[PDB]
Amino acid sequence: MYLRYYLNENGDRQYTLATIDPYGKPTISAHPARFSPEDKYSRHRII
Amino acid sequence: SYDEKVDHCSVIAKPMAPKKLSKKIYKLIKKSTSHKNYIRNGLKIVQKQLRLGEKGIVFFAGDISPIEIMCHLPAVCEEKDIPYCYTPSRKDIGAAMGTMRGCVMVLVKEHDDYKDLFDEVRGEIKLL
Amino acid sequence: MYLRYYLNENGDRQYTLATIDPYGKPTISAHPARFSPEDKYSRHRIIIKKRFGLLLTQQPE
Amino acid sequence: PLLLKNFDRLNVRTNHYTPLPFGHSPLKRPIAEYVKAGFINVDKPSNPSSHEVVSWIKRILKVEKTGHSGTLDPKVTGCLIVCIDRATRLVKSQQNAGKEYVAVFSLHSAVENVKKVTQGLEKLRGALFQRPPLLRVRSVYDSKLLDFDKDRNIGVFWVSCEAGSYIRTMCVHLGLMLGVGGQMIELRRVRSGIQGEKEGMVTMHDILDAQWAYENHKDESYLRRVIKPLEGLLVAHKRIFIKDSAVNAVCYGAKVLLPGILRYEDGIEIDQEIVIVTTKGEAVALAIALMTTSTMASCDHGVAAKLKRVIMERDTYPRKWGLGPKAS
Amino acid sequence: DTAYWPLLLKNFDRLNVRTNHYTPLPFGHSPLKRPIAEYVKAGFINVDKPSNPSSHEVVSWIKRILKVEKTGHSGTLDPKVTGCLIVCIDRATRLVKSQQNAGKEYVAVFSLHSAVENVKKVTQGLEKLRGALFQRPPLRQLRVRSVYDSKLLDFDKDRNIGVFWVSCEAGSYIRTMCVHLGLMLGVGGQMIELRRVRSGIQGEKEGMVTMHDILDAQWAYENHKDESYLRRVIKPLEGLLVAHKRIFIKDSAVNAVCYGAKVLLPGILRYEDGIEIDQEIVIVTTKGEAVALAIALMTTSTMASCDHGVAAKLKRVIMERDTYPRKWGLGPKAS
Amino acid sequence: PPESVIPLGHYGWTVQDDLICKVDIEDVPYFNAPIFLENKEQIGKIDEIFGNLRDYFVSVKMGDNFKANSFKDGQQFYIDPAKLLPLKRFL
Amino acid sequence: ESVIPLGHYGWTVQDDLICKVDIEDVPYFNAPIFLENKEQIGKIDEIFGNLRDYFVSVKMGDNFKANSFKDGQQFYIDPAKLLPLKRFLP
RNA sequence: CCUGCGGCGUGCACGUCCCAACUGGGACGUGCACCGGCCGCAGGAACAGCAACGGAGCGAGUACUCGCUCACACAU
Repeated sequence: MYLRYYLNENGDRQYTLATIDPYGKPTISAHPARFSPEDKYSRHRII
Repeated sequence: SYDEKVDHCSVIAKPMAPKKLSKKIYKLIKKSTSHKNYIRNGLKIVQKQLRLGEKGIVFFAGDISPIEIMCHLPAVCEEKDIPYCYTPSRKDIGAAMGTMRGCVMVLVKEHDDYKDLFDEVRGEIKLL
Repeated sequence: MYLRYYLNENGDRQYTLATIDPYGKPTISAHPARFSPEDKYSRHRIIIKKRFGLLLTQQPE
Repeated sequence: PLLLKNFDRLNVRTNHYTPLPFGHSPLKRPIAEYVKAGFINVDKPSNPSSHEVVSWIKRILKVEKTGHSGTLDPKVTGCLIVCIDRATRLVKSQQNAGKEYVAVFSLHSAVENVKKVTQGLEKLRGALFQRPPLLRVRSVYDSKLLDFDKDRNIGVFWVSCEAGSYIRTMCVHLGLMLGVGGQMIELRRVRSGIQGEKEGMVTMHDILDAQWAYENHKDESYLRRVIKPLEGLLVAHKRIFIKDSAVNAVCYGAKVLLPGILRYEDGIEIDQEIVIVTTKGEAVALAIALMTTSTMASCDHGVAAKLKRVIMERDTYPRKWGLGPKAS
Repeated sequence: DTAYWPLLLKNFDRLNVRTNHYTPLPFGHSPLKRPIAEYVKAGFINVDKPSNPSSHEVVSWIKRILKVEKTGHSGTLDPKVTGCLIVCIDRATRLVKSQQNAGKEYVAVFSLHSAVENVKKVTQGLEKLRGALFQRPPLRQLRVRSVYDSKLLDFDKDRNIGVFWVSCEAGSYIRTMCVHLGLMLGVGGQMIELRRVRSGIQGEKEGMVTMHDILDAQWAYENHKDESYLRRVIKPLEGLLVAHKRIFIKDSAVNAVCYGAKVLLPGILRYEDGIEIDQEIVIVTTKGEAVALAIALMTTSTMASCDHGVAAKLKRVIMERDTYPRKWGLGPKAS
Repeated sequence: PPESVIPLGHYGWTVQDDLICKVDIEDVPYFNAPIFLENKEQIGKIDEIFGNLRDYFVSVKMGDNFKANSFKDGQQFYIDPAKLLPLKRFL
Repeated sequence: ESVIPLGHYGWTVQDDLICKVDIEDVPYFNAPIFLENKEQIGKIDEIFGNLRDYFVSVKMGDNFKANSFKDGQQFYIDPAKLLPLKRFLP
């Protein structure tokens, strides 16, 4: 998607469109996972 | 030197030319001095020419204090799409304009004699 | 003009006629900028002043 | 913690009061009353609307009532405050909260330099005209072009704006000013009031997992991490601590009176929204100040503040008005 | 701990407490949290005077910029002299007279016609002009004005030009002082520049702002409808009365005082110790607003040990009439 | 049709098929409000009003045989005096 | 008519003849000064110095030169062109 | 009696031209500021009151109104 981000030493969100951060690690997407109410995988995710 | 001289400048002294660009600007002003109406010197003349609509590249002096005498002109140049850049000192601008007396800022127009350099410098600033 | 000054550690004005302060930096002119009542550069002055964090609103206290 | 932080820094009017065994600390409430007096900082998904993302939470938590303090567009993610039951009384007070978004804008044509976009964002600052998308004045406090891709002609800028601002209209206006046009292809609210992405943001999966852990394991740790007390929404409000004998009077509609103030905070001005706080840190009500702090340091009686919205329920503390030194 | 409270509430706890019993009224605002109209109407500006214009020109320019009915200034700086210049705005104009006697610190540049022996000569010459000196206005009723301190901050011998800082009483003409110093050194001299470095309790570090600052603040308030700039520029008039002893009065006596009533004892909440007879004091509300300037007719001990009698006599009512309701005449003794 | 006309403002720039006019009169125009010339010649309709509360701009969608390159620098634009509101109203 | 002792010669700042004053009365502006023989030597040009220990600079005619007077030379002034000191005191 | 209010051709800035710095000079036009006592008007004649009879919580209609309940609280 368009909005990605990385984190600095203080754990603050730095917003970029680049797939690679300044430090070489990949940038994490800024949007949460899509939600479906009929999700029966709570136990598996907890495990 | 140059790093110290740039150090003395004010915090609003941005964008700043490096050493090589500084020599290029001094060369441009010295070449443009040969033409009376194609170089504008001083605060009042430069401001009036900007008001009227004159174009070119405007060269500021970064070691000035108080800054309220010129702090507004960078924004006017930005508004009219006139490239501009600071230089380490006013004495250098004066020395490059054939006048030991310093000039706070200057405005260089385009002439066929020195088009190439005048557009190299323009390109160099636009990449900063 | 004649009067100039440099700021000491405490923040006070130390007045002098010299162009260069004892610390090697230039000495700031003591006198404020001239004022024209028909000054149409207020907007153009707040953009730059804000851009460089010098406006009064941006200072502490 | 929450609302007793730096309580010794406040001006002490009196220390003498009779502590009562009633009431609970804001963070040590039972699980049945934590949820009722709590709010969630939801990271809204992309597609669903805000009233349907709040209906999902209401259905999930089996709570009687649930509200939110600002409508996020169906296609817009970011911070979303969901107040649970007794916290919904604060929704109105939360409408004017300052917002912070991070927007992505695509320009139809190209610009010469990033400086052009920076200047355009600079001139879209202060009070600005905004029209709701398919005329009002709303303030943009700050902005900052975080990134720009010329080949894509798409940029990222962070904007601090007043509640009610339309970032779609602001991006359209940024396009108009730059002479090339533009429109917004993505939005994400990164802070809502005093709450941001670092301040305890939980995914909808996190809420689902918490409610599920509570139901199938009777563990309230996760749910307490997910849900925060409403006192965290009034930390920016100025405080007026009242004694344990005056709380119930305020809960019944009585005006805050000087003889019952245990502590008050510097910087209280007339017609100022304040929070009444008990000595344990609970939020009795939101009040309007009718006396400056100096007028309270220099008087022995009167109305220190009138009520605006009672938060605490009646009969939380015993009725103890009319038993003062006089009782005449 | 009220030592940090703004303006006239400083050390409010240290003031002697006469009584705590009154009913506050909802009328009025704190000096710093006033509306913008009242804040401007009851404000003053510490202006770095530009070199060229005259003080009257500066005041009129401020009037036109802020669109205010009245404005004044305490000390007049010659056209070519920069420095501190306190300008009052529509209601601090009543305090212009009280600021006329304020002390003044200048920094002056002087040129000597002929070279002197050495710097110590100039130092001694300055050390000889520190007293109740004799001063005639420049281009004629000879006056006497005091020069408390003086110091030769710099002296360039090649140009024969020096810079000296002088603290002096209001009305003193430092141009005359420079010509007199020239006469004293045996070579003659004159003043080249002058810069007022302090006007009263106001100086260069005490929030001095430029005219450009005033214009920019007005533009920000009239275009972005923002007030922070105008609030940094203009300051409440109570900043001019922070050196005065304070007498806090009940809110029922404010309108009476505005209408001309003398400050009577039955309506005093607090007072500052050290008040002597025939002393200038400021009558203040509990919100911090300086209702008026008065002349004390009771000592601190008398004010503590008495139950009736006029506490102070009006000299200048600052507060606008009808700001507070009329509450004189409803008390037990009044009827 | 226009019984009277007053100068709305001067010219700004062009953004695609729109004509930005810098508004000088304090009064805030109406939406979908026709913009006339000096000779009472409607040239377009209002689309967007943007900017601060005292120095702002308005885009017009030239429709009837009107284009952007037709107009030129320093041109002035008029508006029906009845199609305005006071600036105070919105504020 | 008559004269009284004003003081003694100090220095000369160009034409101006600086005279220290020993009396407690402050003279006028341009008040004429005269020597022992009641010969006018100039008019008062400037008054300066501390309130008590003060000096007066006097402008002379072409009739005289400032250097013409030696150290210790005493001056006379009109007793009818003086002001009380209590007048200028606060 | 007290209070408040009013009366009793130089420079500055801007715009345009000649010449010889963040400048001083000139000319041509604009604005802006200047070269204690008496009188008039108006307000009040002031010993400084007021420790609860209009608030809160619900539902409906268009910030207001319409109904219900709770208390009408100076906090020992």
